Amino acid sequence: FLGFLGAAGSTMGAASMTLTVQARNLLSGTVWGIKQLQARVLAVERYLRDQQLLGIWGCSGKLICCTNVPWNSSWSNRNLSEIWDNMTWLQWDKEISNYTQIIYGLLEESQNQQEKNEQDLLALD
Amino acid sequence: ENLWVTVYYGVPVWKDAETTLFCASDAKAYETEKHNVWATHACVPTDPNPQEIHLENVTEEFNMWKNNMVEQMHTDIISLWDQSLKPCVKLTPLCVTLQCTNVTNNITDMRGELKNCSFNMTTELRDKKQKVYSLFYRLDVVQINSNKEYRLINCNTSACTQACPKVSFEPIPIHYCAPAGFAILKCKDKKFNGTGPCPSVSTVQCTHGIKPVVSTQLLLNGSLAEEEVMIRSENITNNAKNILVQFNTPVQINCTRPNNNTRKSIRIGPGQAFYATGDIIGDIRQAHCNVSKATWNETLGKVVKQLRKHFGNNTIIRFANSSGGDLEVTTHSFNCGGEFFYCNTSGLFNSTWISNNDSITLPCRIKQIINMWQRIGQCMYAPPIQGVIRCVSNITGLILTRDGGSTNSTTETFRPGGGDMRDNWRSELYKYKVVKIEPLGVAPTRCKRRV
Amino acid sequence: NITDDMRGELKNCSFNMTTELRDKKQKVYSLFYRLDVVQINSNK
Ligand SMILES: *[C@@H]1O[C@H](CO)[C@@H](O)[C@H](O)[C@H]1NC(C)=O
Ligand SMILES: *[C@@H]1O[C@H](CO)[C@@H](O)[C@H](O)[C@H]1NC(C)=O
Ligand SMILES: *[C@@H]1O[C@H](CO)[C@@H](O)[C@H](O)[C@H]1NC(C)=O
Ligand SMILES: *[C@@H]1O[C@H](CO)[C@@H](O)[C@H](O)[C@H]1NC(C)=O
Ligand SMILES: *[C@@H]1O[C@H](CO)[C@@H](O)[C@H](O)[C@H]1NC(C)=O
Ligand SMILES: *[C@@H]1O[C@H](CO)[C@@H](O)[C@H](O)[C@H]1NC(C)=O
Ligand SMILES: *[C@@H]1O[C@H](CO)[C@@H](O)[C@H](O)[C@H]1NC(C)=O
Ligand SMILES: *[C@@H]1O[C@H](CO)[C@@H](O)[C@H](O)[C@H]1NC(C)=O
Ligand SMILES: *[C@@H]1O[C@H](CO)[C@@H](O)[C@H](O)[C@H]1NC(C)=O
Ligand SMILES: *[C@@H]1O[C@H](CO)[C@@H](O)[C@H](O)[C@H]1NC(C)=O
Ligand SMILES: *[C@@H]1O[C@H](CO)[C@@H](O)[C@H](O)[C@H]1NC(C)=O
Ligand SMILES: *[C@@H]1O[C@H](CO)[C@@H](O)[C@H](O)[C@H]1NC(C)=O
Ligand SMILES: *[C@@H]1O[C@H](CO)[C@@H](O)[C@H](O)[C@H]1NC(C)=O
Ligand SMILES: *[C@@H]1O[C@H](CO)[C@@H](O)[C@H](O)[C@H]1NC(C)=O
Ligand SMILES: *[C@@H]1O[C@H](CO)[C@@H](O)[C@H](O)[C@H]1NC(C)=O
Ligand SMILES: *[C@@H]1O[C@H](CO)[C@@H](O)[C@H](O)[C@H]1NC(C)=O
Ligand SMILES: *[C@@H]1O[C@H](CO)[C@@H](O)[C@H](O)[C@H]1NC(C)=O
Repeated sequence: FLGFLGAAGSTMGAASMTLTVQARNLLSGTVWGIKQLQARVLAVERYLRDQQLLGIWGCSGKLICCTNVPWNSSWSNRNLSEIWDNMTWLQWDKEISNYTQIIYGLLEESQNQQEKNEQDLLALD
Repeated sequence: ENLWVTVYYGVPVWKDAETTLFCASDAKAYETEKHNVWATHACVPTDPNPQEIHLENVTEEFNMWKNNMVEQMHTDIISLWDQSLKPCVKLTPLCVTLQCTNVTNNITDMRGELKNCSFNMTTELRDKKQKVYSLFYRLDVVQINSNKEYRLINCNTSACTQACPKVSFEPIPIHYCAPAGFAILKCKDKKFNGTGPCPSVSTVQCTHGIKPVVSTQLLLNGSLAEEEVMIRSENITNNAKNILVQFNTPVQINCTRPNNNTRKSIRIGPGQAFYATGDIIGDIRQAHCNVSKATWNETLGKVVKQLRKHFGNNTIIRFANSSGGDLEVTTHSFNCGGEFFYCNTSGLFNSTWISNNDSITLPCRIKQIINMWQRIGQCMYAPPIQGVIRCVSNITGLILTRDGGSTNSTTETFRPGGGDMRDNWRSELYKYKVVKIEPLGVAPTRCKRRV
Repeated sequence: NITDDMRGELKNCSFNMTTELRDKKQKVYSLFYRLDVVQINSNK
């Protein structure tokens, strides 16, 4: 067993199999009378915002969710071969961090907003 | 080549952040009926066993001089100290004139240290007064213009509170734990100067037991090193930055107060009492502390050997005593069983080093009206303690400082420093860091969603 | 000083005040306005 954050130095191919371990550790349960009462509310609000963002897309209750947005805005300039076997998740965030605000909007307009409209007009008949 | 955006949730990514930590206390002494100035009823019990997780291929950057944990610990300790003195007696009616005279009797030569003072004090009934006497140290009374007229030293700054007699000043270990969504990183590199990349990064659930020991010019009951004596500073070139030393092996120090005291209770109102020293039975002798000469010499030699590397190779290392200032910054101030000591550390830092069962008795002084945390307007009047007190401790560190050098070489003189309590806890919260877990990420796979 | 048109409105009041020491008292004075004092039943 690797435990919490066990696959931090492992490659992407071995770190994607332990998402459940870090998924459950984001929600656990006057000095020291108002510290906890303000920390736990923030811990709940940080989780709720992420779960709402993951779900205004098409990915509601799945840990791995792959969509139909082309790989144009996020310029990795690197092929799948040396990404999932020669890089870790910490190095990935260093490369794609500027393009994580123009890729979070292509998942909300080009996907699951338009997509939810032809389905509403196809179950009409 | 048919690559599409894929969303992953729960990826191991962290970023630096600041949060508020809470307690974790051992249950061995948690259930006892002894009150401490550092509260335990508001701290949750600790886990039965810690959970240590080792991280491979992870290289993080630490910085001991820009850590928020030290500031949070300082704020919590100050708040606990302020809260511990609320519910009980305030010594407002003690600002009266005094008729003080010399104690004499048995004086080994402490010639004028103790004074025999008499004054008028109120009683339980509002319209009656009583005449009592008490013994005061010379550091607490100030003459105002043989029975002369004296007054307390705090009677023109602030009327203060008497120390609650039901609480204790004994430090106890305290664990700090991060909230959900936050992790604590522990650097396990033995030879780490506190600043820079750490090869051995390890996820730790919380921290270990950190005792809030208050002392100046020395570190008492700290954490020892593992390989060699470690010297850590923020800027070794700058002479305005304190230098922290960590000892490989601890030297032993013994302190005692030879006088046998006697505490008497005086009622100054309805339900309020004042504790005074009535008589001293036996002989009157000075309080002192001792350090073994050979062990201290070996420790100082190791400190010099490990200090030579940073500065030069032929320069001489000289140790001198303090320069000047208040009594709290020029003396080794600590607490031994409830009595506050101010020892003279001048025979310790007195040597000159060349590149080519004796004991050291340190005289000490005791004060009852103190003013700590570098604040103005609040006291903590420690009542007298009956009997003879003794303490055995460990010296596991130093807080040195450097003077303005001349001729750029050929001499370096180091003298003890202190004054700030953040340097006491910077020496223990140096291997810890707080990070915030970010679990959402995007990566390119070859999925296309079914339409 | 002058007291040309501003009639009696400032009062030169002397009283006994406490000091830092509990068993001693002072004797000070102050200038109080007429709108903050009331008689109770020269020097009145
Ligand atoms: C850590 O780095 C070494 C050196 O390249 C490598 O052999 C090892 O596989 C790495 N660890 C993991 C878990 O991949
Ligand atoms: C696609 O890539 C081009 C290349 O510069 C860029 O100009 C364009 O804005 C990208 N499309 C979106 C929706 O960001
Ligand atoms: C795919 O990525 C590799 C790098 O591993 C690169 O050598 C190759 O040219 C790329 N192919 C294309 C079509 O860009
Ligand atoms: C994204 O923006 C930041 C801020 O301007 C900039 O420092 C960074 O270099 C940008 N990203 C890239 C890949 O240039
Ligand atoms: C202090 O003076 C009182 C008399 O006011 C005397 O009874 C007492 O013995 C004196 N104490 C000492 C230690 O000399
Ligand atoms: C206490 O008050 C009495 C008068 O009631 C006075 O004679 C005596 O000197 C006072 N004692 C002092 C000031 O120590
Ligand atoms: C601490 O050690 C690092 C080596 O990793 C070094 O770069 C840094 O200058 C050292 N700090 C001081 C104050 O000498
Ligand atoms: C360290 O001290 C030197 C000498 O006073 C100074 O020039 C420098 O700016 C300081 N800070 C550093 C190196 O970060
Ligand atoms: C100190 O005095 C008490 C009586 O008040 C006595 O019981 C005790 O033995 C004395 N201590 C010494 C070391 O003589
Ligand atoms: C302190 O006392 C212990 C006995 O409790 C003794 O073994 C030790 O040598 C003493 N230390 C010094 C410096 O005398
Ligand atoms: C000092 O000189 C000794 C030899 O006498 C050498 O081993 C050591 O590395 C030198 N230290 C320096 C240059 O910092
Ligand atoms: C330091 O030692 C000198 C003697 O050279 C002495 O005059 C001075 O008072 C001492 N200072 C302290 C704080 O002990
Ligand atoms: C400490 O000792 C020195 C000389 O041993 C003396 O000058 C000084 O007054 C003493 N006290 C303090 C507080 O430095
Ligand atoms: C240092 O030790 C020497 C030798 O015992 C002594 O003469 C000198 O006074 C000491 N220094 C101080 C500041 O006491
Ligand atoms: C012991 O201390 C003295 C300082 O008075 C020093 O000169 C001497 O070299 C020390 N002894 C050893 C073995 O280091
Ligand atoms: C002092 O250090 C020794 C190890 O040299 C240790 O056994 C002892 O418990 C320590 N005393 C404390 C922490 O009070
Ligand atoms: C102040 O008190 C004295 C007696 O202590 C009295 O003679 C005097 O009249 C008082 N002053 C007033 C009431 O203004």
